[PDB]
Amino acid sequence: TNGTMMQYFEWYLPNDGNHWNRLNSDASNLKSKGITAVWIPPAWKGASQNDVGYGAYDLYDLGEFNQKGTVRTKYGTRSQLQAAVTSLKNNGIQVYGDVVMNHKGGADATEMVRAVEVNPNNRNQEVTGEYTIEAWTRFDFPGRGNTHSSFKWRWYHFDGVDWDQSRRLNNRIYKFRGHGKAWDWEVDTENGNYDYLMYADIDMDHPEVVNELRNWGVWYTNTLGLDGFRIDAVKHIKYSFTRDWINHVRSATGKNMFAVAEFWKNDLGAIENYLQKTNWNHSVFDVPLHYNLYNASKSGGNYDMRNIFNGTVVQRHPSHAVTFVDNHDSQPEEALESFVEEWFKPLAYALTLTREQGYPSVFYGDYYGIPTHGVPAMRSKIDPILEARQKYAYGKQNDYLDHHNIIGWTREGNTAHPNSGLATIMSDGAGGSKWMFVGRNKAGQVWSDITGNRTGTVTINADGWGNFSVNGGSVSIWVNK
Ligand SMILES: OC[C@H]1O[C@H](O[C@H]2[C@H](O)[C@@H](O)[C@@H](O[C@H]3[C@H](O)[C@@H](O)[C@@H](O[C@H]4[C@H](O)[C@@H](O)[C@@H](O[C@H]5[C@H](O)[C@@H](O)[C@@H](O[C@H]6[C@H](O)[C@@H](O)[C@@H](O)O[C@@H]6CO)O[C@@H]5CO)O[C@@H]4CO)O[C@@H]3CO)O[C@@H]2CO)[C@H](O)[C@@H](O)[C@@H]1O
Ligand SMILES: OC[C@H]1O[C@H](O[C@H]2[C@H](O)[C@@H](O)[C@@H](O[C@H]3[C@H](O)[C@@H](O)[C@@H](O[C@H]4[C@H](O)[C@@H](O)[C@@H](O)O[C@@H]4CO)O[C@@H]3CO)O[C@@H]2CO)[C@H](O)[C@@H](O)[C@@H]1O
Ligand SMILES: OC[C@H]1O[C@H](O[C@H]2[C@H](O)[C@@H](O)[C@@H](O[C@H]3[C@H](O)[C@@H](O)[C@@H](O)O[C@@H]3CO)O[C@@H]2CO)[C@H](O)[C@@H](O)[C@@H]1O
Ligand SMILES: OC[C@H]1O[C@H](O[C@H]2[C@H](O)[C@@H](O)[C@@H](O[C@H]3[C@H](O)[C@@H](O)[C@@H](O)O[C@@H]3CO)O[C@@H]2CO)[C@H](O)[C@@H](O)[C@@H]1O
Ligand SMILES: OC[C@H]1O[C@H](O[C@H]2[C@H](O)[C@@H](O)[C@@H](O)O[C@@H]2CO)[C@H](O)[C@@H](O)[C@@H]1O
Ligand SMILES: OC[C@H]1O[C@H](O[C@H]2[C@H](O)[C@@H](O)[C@@H](O)O[C@@H]2CO)[C@H](O)[C@@H](O)[C@@H]1O
Ligand SMILES: OC[C@H]1O[C@H](O)[C@H](O)[C@@H](O)[C@@H]1O
Ligand SMILES: [Ca+2]
Ligand SMILES: [Ca+2]
Ligand SMILES: [Ca+2]
Ligand code: NA
Repeated sequence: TNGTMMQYFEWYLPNDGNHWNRLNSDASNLKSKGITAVWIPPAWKGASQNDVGYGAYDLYDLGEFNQKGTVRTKYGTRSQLQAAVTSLKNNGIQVYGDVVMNHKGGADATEMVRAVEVNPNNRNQEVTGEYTIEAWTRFDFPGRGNTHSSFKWRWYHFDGVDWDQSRRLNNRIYKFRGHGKAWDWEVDTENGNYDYLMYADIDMDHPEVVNELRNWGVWYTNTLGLDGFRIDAVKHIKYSFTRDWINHVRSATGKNMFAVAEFWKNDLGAIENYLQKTNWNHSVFDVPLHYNLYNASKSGGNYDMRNIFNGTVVQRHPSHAVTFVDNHDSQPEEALESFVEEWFKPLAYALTLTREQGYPSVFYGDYYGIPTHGVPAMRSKIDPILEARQKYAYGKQNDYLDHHNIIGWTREGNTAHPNSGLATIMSDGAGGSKWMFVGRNKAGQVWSDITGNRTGTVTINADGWGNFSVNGGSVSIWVNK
């Protein structure tokens, strides 16, 4: 019953064009482990074959056309992708496709465009007069032609770029000039106006652009049979556009598509504003929680575990939070590196997987490892927690975040799941024990640690209380197994 999604990729995967095939054959295994939804990496053609996908070149080329020196994407061909999707569907797993609509990179050619430079620290401040630059804004898709779509992109479909091919200057941001040209609003306010991020910034003020992206959203959904989306860089995209794009896609397909947006800012207030402005029609990744987990793992036991959920989306708006431990941007060497230390990772996953609030996600990099950076596969430690979520994490939740090192919570279970109920206890410091209430109807039951970290048993007393124990810097999940 409890749903769990998985980000099925990491940044440093090999460019072997065999990832779709890997996902294909891993489908039954994932379902058996408790995974109910899979977020697949960008499926379209990037600026090159080894692009992770965020250097989005052609959203209609899913590894089908000869463009950018390759037919397949880094992950494989369109047919292999479709085969992977079918495999997931046949195993009862929902599919969420990534969505990049903030920018387009790898333009086919440059164009001469009128523009003014703006302050990188305050994009609302123009720092030069108007002049002509050579920008990478032309997209004709020579390898695809008009197959699937005849829409061609030009400078007027964009708000700006960060590179003038004729002068090649560093640390510059160019805002295009022209009828109705201006940074979009509303967007995040860091740097004054955070509409611009990288590559050629799409202008959400252009009617043709809005219409085209909405149409692509539907094509994309119907072509792959997607059940939902993971929306990239939303703090840089006009808020109302994203809100209405999701509504349009849901209406056009007659499907209540699930959607999780990546609003990357360690600021609950900013995220709440985004949620209100998009009318709460979709979820968001709990970025603040990720940072709390990261900081806790770096504090050597001095993090006040009683505050692990403070300032988080899952605490404030549980229904709209997708909880994650790490992702492709927080992993080693990447842009937002803030990787939760290995010793704390099991505690982190227990915090997201065994509590009643939020929609938890498992990171491919954590589960299977990141060979290129010495990160071992942790599925052996994650699997027991996934089993706890699938069979035991049900019913009323009782919180015990009452100690700076040792915290815990219990689930009283429900009749829908046999023997359900659990008692999670963890410590970022010295080990110990804690008395916790699991329910009077559990009196006499002999519980054991599903993680295997503790080998003893805990007998629930006649009053429904158990004295649960945990080792130092570890997590134990006691259940009636
Ligand atoms: O032989 C090699 C190469 O040749 C050809 O490539 C040419 C290409 O076809 C042609 O379009 C042009 O490329 C232009 C490009 O079109 C322009 O848009 C421009 O691109 C630069 C972009 O504007 C910059 O913002 C910068 O992008 C950075 C971001 O700023 C970073 O933040 C980072 O973003 C990533 C982030 O870290 C991740 O967390 C995730 O969000 O993903 C993000 C995206 O990856 O990285 C990006 C990428 O570095 O730099 C862009 C340039 O790399 O300028 C380009 C020209 O400099 O010219 C190409 C060279 O002739 C051929 O087509 C290729 O197939 C072939 O590989
Ligand atoms: O957000 C990160 C950074 O993103 C941007 O930097 C990009 C550029 O936009 C790309 O154009 C590219 O830069 C190349 C450049 O195309 C290439 O000519 C060469 O640059 C030379 C330059 O021509 C020459 O005049 C002199 O200045 O030496 C340069 C270095 O040899 O090499 C560049 C680097 O590969 O890639 C960069 C990096 O992704 C944006 O402009 C930055 O402000 C921003 O920090
Ligand atoms: O029982 C052995 C040992 O248990 C306790 O040590 C735990 C630490 O209190 C706890 O913080 C954690 O230690 C990690 C550090 O926080 C981290 O910075 C880095 O050094 O990794 C450590 C784990 O590898 O976990 C340990 C238990 O492994 C107790 O404090 C000790 O006195 C006791 O000897
Ligand atoms: O994975 C299959 C399942 O995914 C989706 O369900 C998720 C919800 O979309 C999401 O809001 C979240 O809901 C839970 C709340 O976050 C939590 O606080 C508490 O209220 O429980 C809610 C679930 O009962 O997580 C679920 C996944 O469990 C999608 O909507 C379903 O249609 C799909 O079957
Ligand atoms: O430079 C001529 C013309 O370019 C742009 O107009 C675009 C328009 O935005 C598109 O929607 C479509 O109609 O193609 C036009 C170019 O042929 C500028 O927006 C416009 O001001 C300018 O006159
Ligand atoms: O329609 C606006 C609505 O916003 C808030 O309700 C949110 C709530 O805050 C979230 O936690 C979650 O439950 O989604 C709700 C919207 O469906 C306000 O609380 C509410 O008064 C207001 O009508
Ligand atoms: O530079 C990497 C990151 O730095 C800061 O966290 C910015 O808020 C974010 O937008 C950016 O992606
Ligand atoms: Ca605009
Ligand atoms: Ca933007
Ligand atoms: Ca502590
Ligand atoms: Na824009």
